Amino acid sequence: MPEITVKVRKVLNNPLLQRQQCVVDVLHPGCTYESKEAIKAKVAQQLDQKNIVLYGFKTSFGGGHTVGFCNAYQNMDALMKYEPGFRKIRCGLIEAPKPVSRKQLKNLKNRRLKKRGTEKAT
Amino acid sequence: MARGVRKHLKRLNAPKHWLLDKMGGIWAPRPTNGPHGLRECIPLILILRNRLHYANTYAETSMILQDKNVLIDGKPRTDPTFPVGFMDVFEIPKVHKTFRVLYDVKGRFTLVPIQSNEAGFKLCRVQKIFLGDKGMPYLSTHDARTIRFPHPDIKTNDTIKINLKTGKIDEWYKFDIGKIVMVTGGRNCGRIGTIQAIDKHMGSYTMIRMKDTEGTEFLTRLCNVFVIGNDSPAVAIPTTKGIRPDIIKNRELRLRSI
Amino acid sequence: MSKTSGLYTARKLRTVRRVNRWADKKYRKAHLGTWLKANPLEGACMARGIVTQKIGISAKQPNSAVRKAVRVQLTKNSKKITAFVPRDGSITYIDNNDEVLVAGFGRAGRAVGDIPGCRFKVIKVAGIGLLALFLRKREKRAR
Amino acid sequence: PRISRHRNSSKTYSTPKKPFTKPRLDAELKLCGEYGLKCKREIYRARYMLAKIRRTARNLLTLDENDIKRRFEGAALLRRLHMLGILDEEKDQLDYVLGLRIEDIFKRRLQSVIVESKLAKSVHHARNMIKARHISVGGQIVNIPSYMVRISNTSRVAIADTSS
RNA sequence: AUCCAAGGACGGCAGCAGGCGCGGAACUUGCCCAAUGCGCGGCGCGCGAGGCAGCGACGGGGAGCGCGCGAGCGAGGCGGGCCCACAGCCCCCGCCGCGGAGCCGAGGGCAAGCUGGUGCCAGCAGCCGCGGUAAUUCCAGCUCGGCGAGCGUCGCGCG
RNA sequence: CAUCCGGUCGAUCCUGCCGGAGCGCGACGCUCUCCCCAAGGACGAAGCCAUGCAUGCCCGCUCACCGGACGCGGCGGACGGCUCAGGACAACGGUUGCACCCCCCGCGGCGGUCCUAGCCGGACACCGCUGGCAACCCGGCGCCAAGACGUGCGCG
Ligand SMILES: [Mg+2]
Repeated sequence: MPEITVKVRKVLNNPLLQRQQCVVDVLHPGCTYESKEAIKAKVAQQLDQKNIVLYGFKTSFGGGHTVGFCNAYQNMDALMKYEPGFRKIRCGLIEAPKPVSRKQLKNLKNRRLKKRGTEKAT
Repeated sequence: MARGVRKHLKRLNAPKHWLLDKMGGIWAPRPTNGPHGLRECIPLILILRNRLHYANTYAETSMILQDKNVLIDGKPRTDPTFPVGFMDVFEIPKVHKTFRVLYDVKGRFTLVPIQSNEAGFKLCRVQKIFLGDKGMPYLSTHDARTIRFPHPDIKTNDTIKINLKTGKIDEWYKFDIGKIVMVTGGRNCGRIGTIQAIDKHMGSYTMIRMKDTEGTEFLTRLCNVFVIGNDSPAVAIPTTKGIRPDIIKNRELRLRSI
Repeated sequence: MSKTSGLYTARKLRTVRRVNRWADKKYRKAHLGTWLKANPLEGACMARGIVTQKIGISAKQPNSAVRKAVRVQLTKNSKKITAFVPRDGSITYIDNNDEVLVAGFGRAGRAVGDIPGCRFKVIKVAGIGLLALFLRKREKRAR
Repeated sequence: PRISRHRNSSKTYSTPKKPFTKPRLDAELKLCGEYGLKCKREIYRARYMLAKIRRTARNLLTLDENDIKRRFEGAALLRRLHMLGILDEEKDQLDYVLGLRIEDIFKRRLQSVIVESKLAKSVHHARNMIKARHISVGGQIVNIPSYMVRISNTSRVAIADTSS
């Protein structure tokens, strides 16, 4: 097992969003890592294991070097407000309701606009 | 011919000194009317997102501004497209960062950090004196501000110091030979020098000849000559003192930094 | 000298060239407009027409041969032309009252070779290239 | 419109004006065999780059020595040529550039550098080895035969650690 | 041009897709506001602007159908990651492992020649010209040359 | 990145054209292993258009059903997107001016108004009852709100 050693680059404090900016690079010459999950512990050590987000992970030619981003929040509430939804859905933070086709929504909107007075029927 | 005013702005049609990537998108922010014009300003979002990097998107900047986290000349502004101009005060109390917006030698906007003692005022250029309603004397400036009942000793093209808290004039610097100035338009934006000559042509422009500290001499029209004190600057200026290096020295500096 | 050469004589030189560059046959043929109105293809690479008669044309004096050609009428003009199908034994693939595509020869609008007064070539019939039919790449069992 | 419209693009090579020329065919085949080139587009690319460098050198040479533009552009051009290893280090005059030739460009290809290091038996063997990703530059695997190695990386070319 | 329970009513794709006609000539009646912006607005909505995907040899760039006397690596398939608004794609990790070249030409210009047919016929030929019993030029086989995942033909512009 | 070659004669030198050799833009034809970028009904039809979508949002006004509906009101819809018919001292490009001009949002100021003011008046929309017409469309009666409308307290 080739030990994987990860760093922290470009540390910036963001009290406005209550988070820390972060560029994280991981060296795994030989084998690979485990779905970005083993990395959370190392990042937490270097800078709660459930208050970080990783999203921009790219593997270079040959697989020797992988570079990405991280976002560490001070509270779960802050992560709940300042955060796009799809990130929460990708993470195990919330559940995703079954999306509906926007075509049906447009059709319903046009149909309703067609009616007059009380059109809540359609 | 468009039937009304313009609300959009193509990215390729934006000012060069904003430094916007060609592939960022089709569109660029359109600044709203305010203290400064389109070509002598820079939107707030560009400073807050593409420079300081405290935000990564339009939405984050919108939240930050509508939560009241930036003060411009002592007044909170919630508009992401609010225009920021020359000799403006940029303070962020949440991180105790205070900046004054000035020009670099290359001809772009820069943030010079300042102190508490000098952040209670700003410098303004007076370019118009007129009589208003009831014959009351008035006076306007480069940041779209008007002051009633100015001192008769104040003339056009002068420079005025006003307290941020109260728009009251303290002292004024006259436009005269031997006064340090700063160029704010054209090929020589960001250069600092002292006035050596003044030549006027009836019915046309007035040309000002300035000499830099090192002996270099340059010319520009009076419409973009800003007085910044009496032989010594009144405010803190960038680390460099308005010296534009030649391409050779800039290349040497680049290689050294490489 | 023979040509004017004064420092203030640009107008005369411009006018002289403007008048005199109309004496070249090529320049006239290109920039005059008569050829475009007279060319049945109106400056197009090729045209589509209907064959109406299959005929054979003798060659010139020093040669001796009967070349196989067809008479065509262009859809978009309704005028008549003569187009020649060169490849051996390719007349039998062309049938009377058939849709064809007709292009030009190497020279712009002059006759080519010993074929007298012929300026067009057949390349496609019934939607299949003649060059492909001759090599047996495809078959015309739809007709 | 789509942002894809503002993407630039250009060609990289030139074809000879007279194609059927016996000495040219012989020389091109000779060079192809010597360096094991795939097709004749590579030679055209090399000629294109050489022409660009020569034109720049000509324009600079037409001017005076103490012209600021001449100094700036010549300095940049010489630095690039030296870093790339095409021109010998001991030459620092713009005149020497006009004497350069495509063979100097070829000698800096990856195949060549690994062959002169005795790391491959032949140019063809070098190409086959490069394709299979058994080679590396500065710890990074490079699988492009036409990749050009800079002088500073010449001693850093080795066999891939992970290759069998 | 449309509906009419014949008194009346109704329309303007040179907006995105799609259809007819025309022509030598030109794509899906797809998904989404996550990005760039605009409108309104305080913890957001909408936008065929715009983004993503599909067809796509207009076209541009990079690799390859072997090296060697034995080993090795591709494409491709089955799975796991990364990415993505959801999904592909690239890239990385594991087990099996589809190695496929055409288009033009061989008298000169212009690099590249051997039998069999036909007999100024059939046909070639941008120009010069060949073919009326060896056809170095037609039709076939062998061989050879040029460019090459591209090659050739037609029209236009520059040279 | 400063190039020529074949063709008038029994032979030769010229003028002079015909043809070849290169690049690019499109169409046709043969063929096609992998990856990246990428144009795409413009070419004397600005010809004709089924079908679906392309402009909404919300602070004010809730005795509506159990505050969400709906409606009044406000902002926006004059930007964006498509095409090149028409127009040849015009449009357009650079350079002046308005001491002959208009201008929403926004920023900064300024803010004195002649002759019931603990807060004025009447309506419409939604809605209830009664109805016309194939459809599209609306009629009459009736209680109710305003940052809606009207009147208007005031140092010219
Ligand atoms: Mg009164």
